[PDB]
Amino acid sequence: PNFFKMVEGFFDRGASIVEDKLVEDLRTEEQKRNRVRGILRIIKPCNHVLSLSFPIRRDDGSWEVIEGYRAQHSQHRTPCKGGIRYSTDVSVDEVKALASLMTYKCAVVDVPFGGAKAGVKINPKNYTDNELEKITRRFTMELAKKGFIGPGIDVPAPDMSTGEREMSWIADTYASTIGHYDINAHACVTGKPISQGGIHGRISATGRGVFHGIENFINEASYMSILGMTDKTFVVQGFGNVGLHSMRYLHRFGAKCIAVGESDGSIWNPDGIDPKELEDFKLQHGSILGFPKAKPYEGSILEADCDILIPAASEKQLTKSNAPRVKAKIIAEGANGPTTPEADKIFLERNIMVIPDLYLNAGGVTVSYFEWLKNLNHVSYGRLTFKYERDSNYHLLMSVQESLERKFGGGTIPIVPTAEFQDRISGASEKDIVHSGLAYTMERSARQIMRTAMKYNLGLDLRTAAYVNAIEKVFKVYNEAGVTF
Amino acid sequence: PNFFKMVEGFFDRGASIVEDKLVEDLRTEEQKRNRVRGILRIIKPCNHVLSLSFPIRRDDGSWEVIEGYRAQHSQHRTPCKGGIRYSTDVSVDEVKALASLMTYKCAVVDVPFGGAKAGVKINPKNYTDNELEKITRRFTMELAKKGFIGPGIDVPAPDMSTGEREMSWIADTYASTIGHYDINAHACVTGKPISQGGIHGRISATGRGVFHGIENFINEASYMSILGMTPGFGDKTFVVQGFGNVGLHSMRYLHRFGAKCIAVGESDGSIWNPDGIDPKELEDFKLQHGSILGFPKAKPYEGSILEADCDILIPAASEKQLTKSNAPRVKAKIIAEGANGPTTPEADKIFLERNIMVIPDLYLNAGGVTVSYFEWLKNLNHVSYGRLTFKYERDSNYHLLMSVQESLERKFGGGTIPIVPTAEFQDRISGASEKDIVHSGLAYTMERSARQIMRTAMKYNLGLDLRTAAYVNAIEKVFKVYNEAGVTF
Amino acid sequence: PNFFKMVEGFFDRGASIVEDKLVEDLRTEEQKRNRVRGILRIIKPCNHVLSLSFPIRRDDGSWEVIEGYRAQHSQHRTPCKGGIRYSTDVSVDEVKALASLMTYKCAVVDVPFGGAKAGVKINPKNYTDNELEKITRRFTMELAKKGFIGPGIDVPAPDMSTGEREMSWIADTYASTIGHYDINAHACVTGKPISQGGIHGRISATGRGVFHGIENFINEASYMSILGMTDKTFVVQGFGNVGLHSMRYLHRFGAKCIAVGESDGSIWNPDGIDPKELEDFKLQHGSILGFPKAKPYEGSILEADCDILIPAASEKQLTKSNAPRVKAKIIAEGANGPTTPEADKIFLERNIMVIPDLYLNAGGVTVSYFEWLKNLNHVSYGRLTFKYERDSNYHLLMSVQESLERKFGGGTIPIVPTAEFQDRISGASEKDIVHSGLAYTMERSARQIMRTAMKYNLGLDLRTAAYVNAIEKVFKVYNEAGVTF
Amino acid sequence: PNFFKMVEGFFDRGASIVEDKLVEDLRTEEQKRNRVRGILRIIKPCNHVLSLSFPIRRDDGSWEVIEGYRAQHSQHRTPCKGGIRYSTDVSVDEVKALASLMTYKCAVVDVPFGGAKAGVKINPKNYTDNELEKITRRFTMELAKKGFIGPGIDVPAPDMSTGEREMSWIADTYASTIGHYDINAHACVTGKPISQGGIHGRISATGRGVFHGIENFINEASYMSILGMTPGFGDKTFVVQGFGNVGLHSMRYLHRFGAKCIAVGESDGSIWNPDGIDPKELEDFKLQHGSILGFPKAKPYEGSILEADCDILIPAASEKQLTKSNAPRVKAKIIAEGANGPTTPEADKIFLERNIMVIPDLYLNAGGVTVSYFEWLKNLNHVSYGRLTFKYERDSNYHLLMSVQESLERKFGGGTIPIVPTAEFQDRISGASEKDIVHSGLAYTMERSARQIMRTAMKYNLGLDLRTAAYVNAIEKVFKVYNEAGVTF
Repeated sequence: PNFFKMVEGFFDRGASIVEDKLVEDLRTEEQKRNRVRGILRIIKPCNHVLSLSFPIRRDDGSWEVIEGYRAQHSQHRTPCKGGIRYSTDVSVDEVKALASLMTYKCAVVDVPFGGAKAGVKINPKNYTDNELEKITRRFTMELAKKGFIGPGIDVPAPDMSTGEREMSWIADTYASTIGHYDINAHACVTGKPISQGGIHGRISATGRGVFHGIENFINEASYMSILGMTDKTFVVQGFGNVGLHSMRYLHRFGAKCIAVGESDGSIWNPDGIDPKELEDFKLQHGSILGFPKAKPYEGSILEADCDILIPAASEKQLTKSNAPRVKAKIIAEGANGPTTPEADKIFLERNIMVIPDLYLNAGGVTVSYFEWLKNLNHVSYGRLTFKYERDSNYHLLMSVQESLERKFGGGTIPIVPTAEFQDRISGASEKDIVHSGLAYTMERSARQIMRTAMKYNLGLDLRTAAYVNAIEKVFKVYNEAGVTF
Repeated sequence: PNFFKMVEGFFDRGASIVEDKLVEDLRTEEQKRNRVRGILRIIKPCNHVLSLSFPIRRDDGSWEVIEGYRAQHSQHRTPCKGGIRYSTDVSVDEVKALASLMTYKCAVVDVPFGGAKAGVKINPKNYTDNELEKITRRFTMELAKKGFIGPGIDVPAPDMSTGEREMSWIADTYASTIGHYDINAHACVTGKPISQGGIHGRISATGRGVFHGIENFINEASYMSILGMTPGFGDKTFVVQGFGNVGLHSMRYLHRFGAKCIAVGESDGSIWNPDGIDPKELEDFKLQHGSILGFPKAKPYEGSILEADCDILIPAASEKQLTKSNAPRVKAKIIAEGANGPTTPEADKIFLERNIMVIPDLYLNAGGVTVSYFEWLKNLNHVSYGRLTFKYERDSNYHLLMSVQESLERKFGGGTIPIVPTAEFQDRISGASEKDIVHSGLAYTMERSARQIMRTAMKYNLGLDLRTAAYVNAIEKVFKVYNEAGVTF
Repeated sequence: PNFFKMVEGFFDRGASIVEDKLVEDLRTEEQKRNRVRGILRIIKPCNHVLSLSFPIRRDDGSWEVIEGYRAQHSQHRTPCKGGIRYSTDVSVDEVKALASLMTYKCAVVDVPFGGAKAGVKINPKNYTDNELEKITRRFTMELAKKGFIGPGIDVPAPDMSTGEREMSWIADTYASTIGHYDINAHACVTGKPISQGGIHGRISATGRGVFHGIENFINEASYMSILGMTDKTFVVQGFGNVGLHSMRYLHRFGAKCIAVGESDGSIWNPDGIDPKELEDFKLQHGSILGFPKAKPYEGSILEADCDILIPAASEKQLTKSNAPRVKAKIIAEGANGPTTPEADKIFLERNIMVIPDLYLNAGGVTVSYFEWLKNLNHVSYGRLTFKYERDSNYHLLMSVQESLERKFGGGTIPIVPTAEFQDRISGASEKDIVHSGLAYTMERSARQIMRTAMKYNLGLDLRTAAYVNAIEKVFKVYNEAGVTF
Repeated sequence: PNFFKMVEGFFDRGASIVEDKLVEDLRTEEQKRNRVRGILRIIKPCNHVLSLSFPIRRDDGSWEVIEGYRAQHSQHRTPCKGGIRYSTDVSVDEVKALASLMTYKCAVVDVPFGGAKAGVKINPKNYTDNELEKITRRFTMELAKKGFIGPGIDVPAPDMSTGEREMSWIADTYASTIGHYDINAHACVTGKPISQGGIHGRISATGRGVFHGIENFINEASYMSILGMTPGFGDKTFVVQGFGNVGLHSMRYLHRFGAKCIAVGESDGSIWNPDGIDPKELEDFKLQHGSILGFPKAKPYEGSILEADCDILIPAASEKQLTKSNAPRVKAKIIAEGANGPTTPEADKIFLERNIMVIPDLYLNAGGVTVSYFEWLKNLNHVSYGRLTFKYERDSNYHLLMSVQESLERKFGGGTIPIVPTAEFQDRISGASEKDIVHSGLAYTMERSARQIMRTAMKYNLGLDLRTAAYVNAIEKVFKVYNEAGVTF
């Protein structure tokens, strides 16, 4: 099944679960609150979708026509968010499903954004950089002229097929053509380079978010008692950006990586694998094929014995066929939909915890929200507070020193910070604020999801709990908005 | 086949015909003129397509979701034009094809508009007036928030499933919600009632358009010689298939100029009378009760009237009435396509085989678009036509007549009175209004377009294939507009 | 001298002449009306001057910097008007002087426009059409971003070094980038092709204007009595579009072209020269050299014996040296400033009428005004009125016929129009309206100039009369506007 | 030589130095990296120059015409910044040079602003306050109508010939006439009074910035080893050559940190006292009457103080005080260019010959720009700094101290009172205000810019030639934005 059917079924199950509690526990008459559940019918379909067909010039003087799509799901929050994907396999159904997923993903982590998606039916490898720039600029103009690019309307973001260069082109085009009089013309897109208004810590956002999401659940006694846990052993399937950063952060906190797999052959080592050496080997030449101090493991690493499995790889790696054969007890969905609904039932039968992808990989969205806020503030974070905070800390330490010296009759110096504190003070930067905000958001969302799961007497079915929480959050806004006209 | 295939084939045939002339004797290099023909492949696809799903609340406290579509084809003329259809059988393909047709229809009659189409998947029979009004308000707001309703962007028009009431609702919504600061907020739609800014003569626009289209071609001796007829009206015979507003007005206007209507058809049984049928009596009978069934002085003709012997046939009815099956059986030598797409390409080939003149629907029924353009201009002018000129023209005419009278009196020693206008001219002077100006403009446009189409057909050595001539003319105009604008940006 | 000093001296003399009469008989206090003449010193200087320096990328991957200037003289009328020149010898002084001249030229013919001028320091012969288009687009963007291109602010027009292609590019740029939401985005520039929103009869505007200007003065008995004239003989120097059209219309109206000059050798024929044959010969190959039925005249045609001389050619053809040697009683300044002030005094000494260039060549400005009005109306002229007028004419003729038939017992047919009337009815178009309006404007301006010249006891010094009229017209607007606060 | 040629030469030398390293591996095709250096030639010229001539009515019923100029250099950052000058010597060249300098000055201290300058050829001493106000209003309106005043476009700042009254008038005019619908209409100008939206600590901005700039370099042991001095202000002495705002504040802040002033100069006779001079007493004496002439406990030094033996010299005075003639006679090893370009290019060679450090004026006197940036941010935030955080911080501090007290009492178990802060910390808590935040941000910006300049100077193997290092750093920063922007077509 495709993602469209999966998300439709997930939303239907969530609505069916939540409606019974929603009718009574939240309403004010005539028992017609069930007739109000038509609000749930409003949320499901996508509000807007637009199809574009525009020409470009091409370097050899021949004209070409390019097709694109842009879907906006919900306008219950004014600014919409979503990525742009350059691929020949794009379609209206895919962008609609991804836009629908985006609203729930944003609502889970309490980000006041809508949902949107964009796709251009193009092959990046078949074009020159000049042609790509022309395509991006024309696409930006076409979206702007119909109200789909505005800083207070819709804020596009990069995807796996595009990069910060395209975002820089989009921002320049919008700020030079349409948003000339707008004071916030540079907040119309996210993912820009630092020189163009980007934010620090954007590269390692998703891996850090995945690490925090795993840490929040792994430290709860109630779930570990059910799972029989609490050292740490994890296996990552995929060595992209997300997998690399997730492995780095997990290993930094005292976890051992047993196996690493990719599209080609895998790697296995009981003693553990150093993330830095593996990264250097991968950057040196091609893939990790031939890494020293590592054995060429045969077969799928999914069945390998480990405490944590991170399938940060291609679509629906886990299916009903290989579901009963896995040995990992905790699965952290690093990618979008690595498991099939049948596999979910199989895992739930044998009490296998599955952390939903709707919550785990929202670090990128959170950092995009932070970058949008920074662009609106017209100033980097912490520029006006670092020196003042340092002075306050030194004053506090001196106060403690003087108070202690005034009680015990000479040599007492509490004013010396620790080595880590001294490094934190000296190397203060903007990315510290971003990381702290990301950790806070992940912790709060994990707590909310746990409470929602407890409320509805759900077990290890965290996906349904997250969907129910998102549906409740959206329904509250629709209900209290009054519905215009 | 569906209309999408027919319009795609027509455009492909027109482009193939025109490219040969368009490459060589058009412009100023390196023989890259065959490489700039890519401009043509820019014209074919639609530029923008949008689909909406919006909620309303029913009268019984229940909620519902309504789906709609809006397609804009070309932006070479930034005011886009198109109708809105309320029907449960709408689809993206239909609105795309209709917008593509509207672009060429506007280009043929030299109307500086683009092409657009809108459809709402709702049947009007299952809703009350309040629910319909709420649906129109929400649809207008949704289109406004995305840039599809603006007076300088897109001007919707009524269709067969909607009326002036919906247009009034849309105009009020736009003028009260989004276009509050716009001085031309009431020019966002056409077809409004006269009290809301409508134009006179809008009801009978298509009938006059069809009548003028037939009259222009029927007076050309070159084509009459080919068809073996006599030029001009009089002693002519025409049969109308369908008795809507278009057919009724066309029959009235044809009978006014000395034509005899022999048969009138409809969904139910038909009519036949060699002596002719009076349009006024038939209209009164139809308005009295139900259909024209049982009309006095009318033999209940049996069988399809399409094969009846007549000089002119007007298929103003449902789509593709004429097919390859009944093509070799018709007896009419001139066919005037009142409606959109009443014939199939095989039927057109059969007619060309037996030199049967077919007036294209792309040009014949374009009077409504012209009158909508005039209404848009009137809304922009903030004044009705002729308000500041009628009395001045009357004074000038009287001064001219008095001058002639005095000059004639200066030559002869009795009393001459040339200052007396004719009865027709006196009635014209007394009853001066806006509809006279509207009808004169419509006639002028229909004459110019017909002359241009005939010249284009002569240029490309085409015979009675006026459809391809019209398509070639429209493609030439659109290509010129693109080419002289610099294209690249 | 330079034209900056020329226009400064002309304005100073005009203001000196006006001041005395203006003070006494214009207002209803303390005799301090003479202190209000500071209003005059407000009119003289230019209001705004802008200098632009923008980059482009050449065809061979090279970057270049292009400089330009735009001067706006007066804002007493909101829409400013002026040409754009592409030349390597442009300067701030030249554009300022031309902008100052434009205000008076517009005010003479009662056109509610200001004055402006633009220059770009580029040689058009060293650039590819793609490079020229890029330069035009960037220049339009730079002018738009600072408020110098708006349809209600400033409307550029073509010049000798630019054509309709540049104005098509300008209109496309403004309608696609800045004036997207403007309903009159295509009225921001004048001179566009007919397909892009141009007007008919624009090509032959200046020739008709010159012909009408000459005709209006040549039919005034008072001036011809002073000159002792009143068939017609004229000599034109220069064979541009202006000279060609002027010769065509003059020959059509019964005048004889004795000689024709150009940059190369001249042409002389006592029997006259046919404009059509000469135009065909010139278009066939190169110049008019070798034209049959044309003696190769040797020497300067300026001293040739003719009743009318039209110096529609290069700058400053008449000076104090050759002034006494001319034999033309009437000189019609087709071009901008072909006569020196000393030559003006010499001509005034021996009764030589000099029709000012300020009034003679305003046909282009008038037709530009008409095109701007047409673009604002969103419809061509006469589309809704031709059929109604034809019906009214036929009804009037039929009424006369029927009235004449009531007096006599066979058949009278007044319904038949004359051949010229029938041709006029059949070939009705927009150019007829444009030419009619141009003729009306020229006649009214000529009458106003004659009245102003008579009022101030001026003789054949029509230049000062025109300057006085323009100064009075501008001063009236400033005086009644309240001079703001 | 005028500043135009000096800045042209500085930019040319910086570009020539940076080109070789920039073409190389520092940036990532057919070896066209050397051919893209046209980007550099894009940066040098000014983008926009505007000249105005507007009328006013004088007090005695007479009209006058006033001319002015406004130059904008770079638009790589949308908000442009620059001062407005009132003097009858302004010209296009001067405003162009100052606007060009402003871009580099802003880029050095990492302030996202462009460069601009305005000059009105007027004499303030010959006009009544009413006439000056009318001139300011008309000038503001003229700049507004052409897009030169906008809060997101261009933000003017005061200068030596204009005060806060003019900027209050400008802000009132913009908020009342053009920016009526703008929510940030009061952010269109800086330097306003506090009651009109000004910021605290604006008066002493430049002196504090100069002090911080000197202090950053003084404590760097690597440079003091070359100069042969010792780090710290302990035994240092300074000679100020001016008594403006900059000179008044700089010496007060230096004395506050243990620096002794041995001499003070001005446009008149000097003062010499080895024991030191009190800034407060001298300021009070000057404010009491006239100049510092006749100050008690101050020997009336005769001669040029530029040659006086001192550790550091601060020439905050008129143009180009230091020249080639004076260069060999200076006994100060460190020169802090407090003013705007007081050193000729020739004298720099002599200073480099015998190891005399010259802190560039581009970086030293940039504190005013930073404080203007902070004021612009405050106007955008619609709230003063620290209003919602001052009370929370003291609660946090008291909770921390109480926690320490409780832990210490638990460990031992009579009474320990760590809760008491120090006297300076208690005074800081009691008198918390916005100027503390402003000064903290200024110090942070100066420290970061000094570190960046040192790193850039070390990178290109430059010695004590800090001016070229600063210019190279600014050029690199601007080129980064131009290169990564893609250059719109």
